[PDB]
Amino acid sequence: MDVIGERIKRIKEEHNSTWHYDDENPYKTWAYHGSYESSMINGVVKLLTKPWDVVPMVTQMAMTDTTPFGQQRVFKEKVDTRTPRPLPGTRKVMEITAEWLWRTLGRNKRPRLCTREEFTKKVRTNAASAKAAVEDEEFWKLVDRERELHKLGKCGSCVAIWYMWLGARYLEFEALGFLNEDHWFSRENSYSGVEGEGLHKLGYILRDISKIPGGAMYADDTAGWDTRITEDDLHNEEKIIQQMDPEHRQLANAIFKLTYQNKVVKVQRPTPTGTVMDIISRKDQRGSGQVGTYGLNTFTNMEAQLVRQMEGEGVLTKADLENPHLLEKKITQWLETKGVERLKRMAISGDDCVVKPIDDRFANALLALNDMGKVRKDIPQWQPSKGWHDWQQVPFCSHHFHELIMKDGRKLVVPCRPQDELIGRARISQGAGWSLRETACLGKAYAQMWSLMYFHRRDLRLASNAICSAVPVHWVPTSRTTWSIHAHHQWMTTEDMLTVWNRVWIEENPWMEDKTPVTTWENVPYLGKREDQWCGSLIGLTSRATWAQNIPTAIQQVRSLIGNEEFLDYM
Ligand SMILES: [Zn+2]
Ligand SMILES: [Zn+2]
Repeated sequence: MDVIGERIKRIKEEHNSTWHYDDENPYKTWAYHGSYESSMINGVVKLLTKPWDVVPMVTQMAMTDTTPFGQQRVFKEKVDTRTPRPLPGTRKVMEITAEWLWRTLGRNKRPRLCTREEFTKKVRTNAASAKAAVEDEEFWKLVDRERELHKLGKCGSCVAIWYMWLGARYLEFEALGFLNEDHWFSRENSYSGVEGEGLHKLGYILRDISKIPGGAMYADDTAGWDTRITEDDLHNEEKIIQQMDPEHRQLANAIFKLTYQNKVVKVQRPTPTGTVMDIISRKDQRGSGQVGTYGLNTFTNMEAQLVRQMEGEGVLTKADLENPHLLEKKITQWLETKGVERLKRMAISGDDCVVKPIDDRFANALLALNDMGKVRKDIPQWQPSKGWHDWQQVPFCSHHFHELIMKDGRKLVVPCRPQDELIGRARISQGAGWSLRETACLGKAYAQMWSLMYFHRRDLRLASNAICSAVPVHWVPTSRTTWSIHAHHQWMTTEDMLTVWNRVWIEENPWMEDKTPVTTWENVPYLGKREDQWCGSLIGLTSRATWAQNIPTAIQQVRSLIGNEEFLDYM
């Protein structure tokens, strides 16, 4: 590759004091040119969740393997592998579907550049430490310089000096940020997308899909989705440039060509001498850390599922996939007549998908899915997918969903996951060197999230009150509970939680017809005991009963360690 030398010659330039090329490199498809050369437990939450001191899943999450072994062997194992090129017929159909999809996605919207001001706003609020750069003119000078490089068809630093990484990310956000900021994959615009809907809506969306007449609901994982993105996928995602103004088109074509279709990655290797870092390149796959990775994964997944549905419906044959002169017409006619309707049968979030086809031939439509490189996880290539007849069974975005019948007769659809995962996560604190205060506040953060998202789990509501009772009323929850793009962080507030519960689940809930306020937590429903239990609850156990009865004691213990602040009783 010619158009790659600049970044190869730059890291060579600074790191010449240790530079060489190793003959013992574990890179068999990642082309190689050279190489050079801590997270505690939340004490508050733990104290109030004693019965979970034992639980294996809880213990497992309280273990972090990040530095010495856990990313040198993990982020390297099944990544340096190839994907066979899709057949020519497959390639044609994909190309038509991508053309049609971009056109559809852009029917009401025009692509535009995002701005320094927009990027500043987002960095300040924490979204999707780096502040120093953002209030620094020099940073924007470096940004401007690399932009002039991109404009000329060249790339310098898109791989303190932390300014280059962020710089790269901004330019990316500048050329492709519109996909998120202008909501291209919101349900209203994308039909299959759920971007910006929020976790508290995902269940309602699944239930609406369940009402569409058809076969079962399918939700196959892809084994390492990002590793499965082909050169062909990348070229189809690029078709979005056609809709851009000349000035935007340049900057975008730069991003795709230089950082998507021709990447330069830095990664460490355990060379038995010292801590070394390798520099490698590849024409395909996806790098997670990129702004707009989500947009393009949602896009390619949407396309992929449309192709599977097409095969399911008999539009695509093995013969069609092999045909280097496959005719466009039947795909075009399928897309133009049935395209949108088939998108309405789907919920897609990056590599997460749920699909409800018109019948169950879909279960066996595997030719194209396999040939496209999107091989399902933990299943023989050619075994039909398991479908679910109950939408409540369907996994999506680490959750499943339940319908609840409130005492007043109304219904809620609520997010849920095995309780140990919830408690295990709350019991962890990201990073060492925290005071009790910052620790108490992260707990409250989790506690209030549980009262808005998982209030229907008996144990988590009790733990929730316990935490809120032990932490001063006026202390503001800080630091996030999750990085999920589906989280709207309504729990990050000193506003009383039943007021917020009412805003989220009654007032602003478009699926709630009757707007009558809930005046007490006693009218906020639980999962049935039975379901609560199958989802991990400890209700019924005596250790849980003891903890419940003896919770006031531990609350007081936490209280006297915090000091003579203002407390409220939530039990
Ligand atoms: Zn660059
Ligand atoms: Zn559940």
